Amino acid sequence: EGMTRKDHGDVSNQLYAKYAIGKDAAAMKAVVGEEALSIEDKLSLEFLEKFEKTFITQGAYEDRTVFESLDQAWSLLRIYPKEMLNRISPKILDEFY
Amino acid sequence: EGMTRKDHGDVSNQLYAKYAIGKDAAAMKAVVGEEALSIEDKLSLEFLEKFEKTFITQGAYEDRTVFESLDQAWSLLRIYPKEMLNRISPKILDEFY
Amino acid sequence: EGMTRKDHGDVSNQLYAKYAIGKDAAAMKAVVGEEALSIEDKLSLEFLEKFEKTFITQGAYEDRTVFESLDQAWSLLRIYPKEMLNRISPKILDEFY
Amino acid sequence: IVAAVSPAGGDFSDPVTTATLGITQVFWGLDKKLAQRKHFPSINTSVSYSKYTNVLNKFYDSNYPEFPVLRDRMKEILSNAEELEQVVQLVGKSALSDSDKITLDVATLIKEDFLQQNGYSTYDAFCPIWKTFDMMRAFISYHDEAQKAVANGANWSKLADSTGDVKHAVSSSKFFEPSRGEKEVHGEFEKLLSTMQERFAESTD
Amino acid sequence: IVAAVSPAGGDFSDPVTTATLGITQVFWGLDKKLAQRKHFPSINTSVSYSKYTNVLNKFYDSNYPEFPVLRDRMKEILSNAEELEQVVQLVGKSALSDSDKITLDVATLIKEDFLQQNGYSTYDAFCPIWKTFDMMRAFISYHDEAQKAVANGANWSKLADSTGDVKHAVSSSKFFEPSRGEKEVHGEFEKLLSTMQERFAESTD
Amino acid sequence: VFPTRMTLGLMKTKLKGANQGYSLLKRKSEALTKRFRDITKRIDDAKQKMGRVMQTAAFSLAEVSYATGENIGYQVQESVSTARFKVRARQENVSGVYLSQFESYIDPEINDFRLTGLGRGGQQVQRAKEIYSRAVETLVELASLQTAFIILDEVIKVTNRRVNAIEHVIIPRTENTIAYINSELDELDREEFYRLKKVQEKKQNETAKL
Amino acid sequence: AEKRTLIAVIADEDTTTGLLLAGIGQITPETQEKNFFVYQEGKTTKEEITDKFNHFTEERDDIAILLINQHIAENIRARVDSFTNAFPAILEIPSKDHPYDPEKDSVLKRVRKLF
Repeated sequence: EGMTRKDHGDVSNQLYAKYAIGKDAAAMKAVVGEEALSIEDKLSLEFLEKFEKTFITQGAYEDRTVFESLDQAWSLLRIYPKEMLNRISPKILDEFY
Repeated sequence: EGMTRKDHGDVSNQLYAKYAIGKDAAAMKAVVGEEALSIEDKLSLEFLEKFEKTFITQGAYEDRTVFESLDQAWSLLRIYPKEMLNRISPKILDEFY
Repeated sequence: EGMTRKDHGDVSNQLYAKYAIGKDAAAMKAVVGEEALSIEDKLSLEFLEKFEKTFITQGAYEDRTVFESLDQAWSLLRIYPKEMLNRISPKILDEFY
Repeated sequence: IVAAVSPAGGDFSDPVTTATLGITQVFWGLDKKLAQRKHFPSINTSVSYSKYTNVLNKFYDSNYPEFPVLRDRMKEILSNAEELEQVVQLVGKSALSDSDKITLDVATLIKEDFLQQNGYSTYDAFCPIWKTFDMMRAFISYHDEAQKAVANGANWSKLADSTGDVKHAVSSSKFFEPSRGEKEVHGEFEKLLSTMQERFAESTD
Repeated sequence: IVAAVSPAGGDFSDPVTTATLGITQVFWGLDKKLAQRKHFPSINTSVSYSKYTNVLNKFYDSNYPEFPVLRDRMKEILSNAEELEQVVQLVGKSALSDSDKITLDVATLIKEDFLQQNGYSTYDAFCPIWKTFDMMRAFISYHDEAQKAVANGANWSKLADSTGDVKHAVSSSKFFEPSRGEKEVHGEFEKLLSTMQERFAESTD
Repeated sequence: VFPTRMTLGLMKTKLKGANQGYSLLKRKSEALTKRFRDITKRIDDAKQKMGRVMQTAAFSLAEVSYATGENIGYQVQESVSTARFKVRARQENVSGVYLSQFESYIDPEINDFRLTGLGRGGQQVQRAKEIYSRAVETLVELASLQTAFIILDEVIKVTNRRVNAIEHVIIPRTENTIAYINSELDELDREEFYRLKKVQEKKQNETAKL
Repeated sequence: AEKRTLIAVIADEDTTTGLLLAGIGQITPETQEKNFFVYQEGKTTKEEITDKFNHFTEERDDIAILLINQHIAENIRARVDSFTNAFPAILEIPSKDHPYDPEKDSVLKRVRKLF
């Protein structure tokens, strides 16, 4: 507290769980198909493709801090509902959605 | 012929072949399931489970003789058919099943 | 030219890919089963068995010319359509196809 | 010269086994699965080969029956049964026909009765070439008649259960002494071939 | 400095390739399975690196080249084509989206036009930068037009039948020289830009 | 028979691909069984409701046929030469495999069969035919899911057997062969270094004199 | 695609008369053979039901779903249990004057084992 973000620990675990669920949904999406894919595999698959080109994507001459990375991860995590988000506190999740 | 039974070698070789045949039938029956299980694999797995749970089970101080183990091994090996048993003599098979 | 055929080296590129595809379809057919093979796996599996038992089948004292080996090798390649071979030119392939 | 070798660390990639097997022209394999069932020695068609059997097939076919055709038919049956055992073990028994079951059961019975050469007496270890040729010809004619009988419409369990003592009688011929018949030729194989030929017509209809 | 590495031990664990891989700045791949299939010179999209692309992108911005933008999408489609082919061959062909089939179809024509060389093309003496950069624009525009047409509502057979002569002309465009029409650009690249809108509009409608 | 130097690299990717395919086959088998349980329960409830509706329609048709006082099945079978109510085979598959669907269709030109006009039995035969077709449409629409249930039940055993056989037989061969090849390579490297140290020991004592 | 529009019926004269009156089956004029078989109570044998089920199961491709009663399916439980293909599908329904039984379903026996 005082040298880092408060929701950076829960945001990294939620982004890691959304990345693993996006990798499992992307791997199961090829076998299941496009017309038979689940909503969780498509929602996690869109968050994996959007998070792979947004969070990991950076500039060679641009400097991004952890506060801008947490705000950029909050925009990728904002597509999921509030009921499907349980790796953070309710005050930090309601304040930063 | 004075310290052990004369048919102990045929029952030991037939039980040794039936143990590996029951282990291979149990390993193939575990992967295959019950949709393509052979008829001999059920008797081989039943004789392997009854022989492994009857002949293999023994106390740390309970004494046991080879004559009672051969008589119980003949009754446990008697569940197989006569056409399957081909590793023993016909006089020993006709004398005891 | 003058001591061999022009398409002999071109047919070996498609024959090598068909031989590798026949081994991959043969290993995938035995490993995974007959419910996971594609349409090219059956023609590659038949072309691998026909090419493995037709081109390499010969005696120990009968001479085999290059024209007879190319004519007998060109007949084993005709198992699929003209839209599945890409290791040869269409001008030289259409003249000897 | 017959020299056996063994590994020094638990593998078969030693220089003594590779150097001894490379210079020699005859190879006698050893299977842990067939050796686990009390089979000394376990020799298969995939781990064994010999080029002198073709030259020995002329004198063996002149002074004895045609063992060279039964050797190639037994090696071709064991080569199909070896892939059929892994194919039936991997995918299952619901992906093969009834023709492969007679080849796998005949290869298992011929591999079990032919692999075991130790026995419990002096009759299960000394077998002549005529007894093995008649025993291999009886199982080859029984498998060939069972394949043609099953090809015309029949079940594998109905044919194997319909055989009964005909299959165990050929497997129980090794327990008898080798002095039966004339000098080495046992007459039970001629009646077993006629009983298999008579049972082949009943198995088809 | 162009020095080819050879095998001196394992496939990648050799000391010459391991010590030479650190000091080098550009690395190219090599398919071991595709090399034996008569598909040389082959490369691997997963095993590759280059440090002069950033400095070469500055002079390429002054030269107006579009080689790296199509090379990144071709490397992504070639990377996804191996995972789609391995997942399709391992899991089995029972269901799949049109994006993986269009990516494998574009990777087949891109691997046939770019992978096949040294005996599979008529013109291999000179390769201009405008022909190589403009050649990937037809495949990237066909894959992006097929993915945009399938994303906006369309069938796979309607788009594949809607392409028609454009797929055979784009695959057979490598045999033609770049000396037709202009001195650095062929007429097939200019006609493919006008025919791509009619094929994409006819495939979607 | 495998290579001793640099042989674990292909076995690691083959074991990872076999583990990924076994995990995907396990997930597809779990989803196939999860859909197969609800398909079995819905097939049982639809079989019970189709049996009750078929019992009511058979009771009404048996009451109309017994009340008619004549063989209505001979006249209906003789006058029946076309299929008025047909079905359309369509592929509606939301799953790892393909499923079979059926849609009921009625032809507009196909009118009622000429079996009426015998006095009181004609109206009861026409109403029993209309109620029999109205019950038969819901009976076929309720019984249409049996091909998809049999297809999923047929595919679930092959998926579970393939996932169990591949997952059971996949890991130990390359898992033992990689450690055996690595142990043979380490023993060969230690045997090379142990022979190199004795050669360097004479060069150290020979170079120490200079 | 669609390649079948007819439905086979193997039941009593009341259910077969109602199903034939509804228009599920008909008689093809190419061979003069009907697409359904009436089951007489005590008049027909099991060889005609097994021959009609074998001729309608594999000898015809225009049958979408094969209908069979629980009472008539009990005498053909060997051939009905041996057939597990979905083309055509076998749907065991309750017969007239008979209750629902779980032992007369061939799909329930295979679905019960390894469920």
